[PDB]
Amino acid sequence: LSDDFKQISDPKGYLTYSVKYEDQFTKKDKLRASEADDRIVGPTVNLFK
Amino acid sequence: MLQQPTGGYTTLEQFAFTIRNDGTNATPTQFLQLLSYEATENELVKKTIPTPETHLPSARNVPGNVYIEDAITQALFGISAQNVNAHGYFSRLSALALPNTSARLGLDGVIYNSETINIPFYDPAAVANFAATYAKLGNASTPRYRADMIDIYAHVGLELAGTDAERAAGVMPVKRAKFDSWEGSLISLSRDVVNWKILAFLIDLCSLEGEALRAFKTRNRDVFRMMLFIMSTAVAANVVNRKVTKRVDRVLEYIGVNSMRTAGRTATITYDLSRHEFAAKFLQLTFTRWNA
Amino acid sequence: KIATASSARQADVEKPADVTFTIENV
Amino acid sequence: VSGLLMVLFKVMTDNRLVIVGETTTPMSNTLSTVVNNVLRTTYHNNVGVN
Amino acid sequence: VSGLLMVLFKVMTDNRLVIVGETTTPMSNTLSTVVNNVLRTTYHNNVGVN
Amino acid sequence: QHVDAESIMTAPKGKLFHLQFMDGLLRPEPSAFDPPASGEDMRLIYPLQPISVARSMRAIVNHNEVDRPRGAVAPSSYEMDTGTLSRNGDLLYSPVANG
Amino acid sequence: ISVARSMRAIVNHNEVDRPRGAVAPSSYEMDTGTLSRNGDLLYSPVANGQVGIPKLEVDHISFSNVVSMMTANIRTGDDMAVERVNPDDVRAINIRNA
Repeated sequence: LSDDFKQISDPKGYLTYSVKYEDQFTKKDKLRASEADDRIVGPTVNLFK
Repeated sequence: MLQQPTGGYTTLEQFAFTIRNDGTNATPTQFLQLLSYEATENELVKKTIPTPETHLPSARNVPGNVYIEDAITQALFGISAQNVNAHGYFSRLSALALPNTSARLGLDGVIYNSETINIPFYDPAAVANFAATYAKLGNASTPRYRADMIDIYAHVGLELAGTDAERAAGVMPVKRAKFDSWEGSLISLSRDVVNWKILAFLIDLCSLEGEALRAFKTRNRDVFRMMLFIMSTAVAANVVNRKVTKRVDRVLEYIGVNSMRTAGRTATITYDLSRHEFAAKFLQLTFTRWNA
Repeated sequence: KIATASSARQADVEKPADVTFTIENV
Repeated sequence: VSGLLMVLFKVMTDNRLVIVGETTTPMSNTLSTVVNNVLRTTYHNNVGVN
Repeated sequence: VSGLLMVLFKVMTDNRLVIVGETTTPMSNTLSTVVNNVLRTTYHNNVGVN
Repeated sequence: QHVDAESIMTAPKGKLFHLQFMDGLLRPEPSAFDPPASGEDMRLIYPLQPISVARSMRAIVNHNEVDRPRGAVAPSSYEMDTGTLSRNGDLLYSPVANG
Repeated sequence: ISVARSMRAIVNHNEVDRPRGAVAPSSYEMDTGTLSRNGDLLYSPVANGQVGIPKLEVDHISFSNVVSMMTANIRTGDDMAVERVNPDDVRAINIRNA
């Protein structure tokens, strides 16, 4: 067959969120999500910390 | 869109203003009833308020949803409010001031550049009337347009501690307010106030005319008095407690006399010079509308 | 195998207050 | 402007065709309720940010 | 009796002034429901007995 | 970077200038006993148009542990819609009004 | 004698019945009521209408209480400093007038 397409998994998009942090701001309190909720919500929370 | 009630938006139970009194809900008037005054040798004598400048900030287009209500209530009442004179928010306000602008001011207190339908929003004519004056808050800092931060507070005192005879006279003795109080009563009072949807009160104050607005002034006088009280504590030269018969009586001194105090304190919210310029301009505009 | 008594009491963990250099709000 | 063409061009010729990656089917009891409202039985291990 | 004075005295002159220690904000889903009823969003890591 | 006035008045037409702009919103209050600053902080270069157009969220920090900082920006709702495929298979945002 | 006793015999009797003489902790050990209007500690209200009795006012020990505390250390380290400036000429100084 002709290689008309390019099979891929977990596709990368055209736009992505860049983020600049001010590193002196951290909440004194520490969240403790369940491991699964961290597996799901985690990359997000780590990015928008 | 919410059609404006003939009595103004404030007649709606959606915009009731209320404050906790030792943690229980109460109308502002029944807090003000707790207030007691001790006059002193000095006398406040209100001057004519200078007429506000006609120059609105240019209505430049800006990214995002300006949250104008939170900006105003914070700058007046919020603890240690910041960036109160950043110009963009009022650029959007003056954008609202235009005759047929696409921007709409939601009941949320947000302004949306799009016609984003799902959120209910105030009638555009009323907000045009509102922005036409309160965009001028956008020149609170600009040197040509700065409000007198001192004499204006006399009006504050007159509308707060003033007896009806003291008010008609246009002069009152400088007063020291006091009231039975819970700890942190002033901060909690300011928290209760800063959550007020004052945009309903101001859109009504600007848009309403004739008998309906005059009835509106008689009706909401306690709310305006309360906002005035939070501001007065923000400028009170000194604030303390007296321990009479187990009860503690908070004592703010003195009403109606700004002290230009800038450093914060445990007792009360405290304006930085920027917040003073802002509050001053707000008072100028708001009293100019209030007395007509 | 002989029975035994024992005891415990809740410990103090009163550290003198820490000096964080990080701030938590604007 | 030259760059815009390359975005346009590179997007004109994206021939990627998605295949499912590693997935996960959390039990509802291990997820905090809002996440359960948002999840739909299963998800790719590489959820990106949102 | 001498000892009581020292309790009284030592308590007369306690100048400790609390600063918040390390805290924790468990998600409600990781707490058994009664503890969730008792907890108030967050707590010091060193909860003592009660 | 540090732009001299002369460079802005002599950069060749068609060369891309690269300017930097502070978002000083995340700047903590001065210490109450920090020494007064006698002189002023002045600034000359300003944008003519909105710049922060790629901005999605701004100032992810608290102000008094409830109040939002003035000028902080929550993400637009569309970032989170994930609606549905259309009858033909086009992507769509979810319906606004029910009808 | 057992006046300091709070709980006694934390073991089952027939996996339901309490052993005779076992003692559950008094309710006050667990009240954690509220600060009063002036800021005194208080047990929670008993009947719905009545106000809560202050914890110091009664003899019961209570092991949960609401303690006010600063969120972080008070001593930030920005200690105050000042510009003392001396009198220009010692002879010209005005000792007089109070």
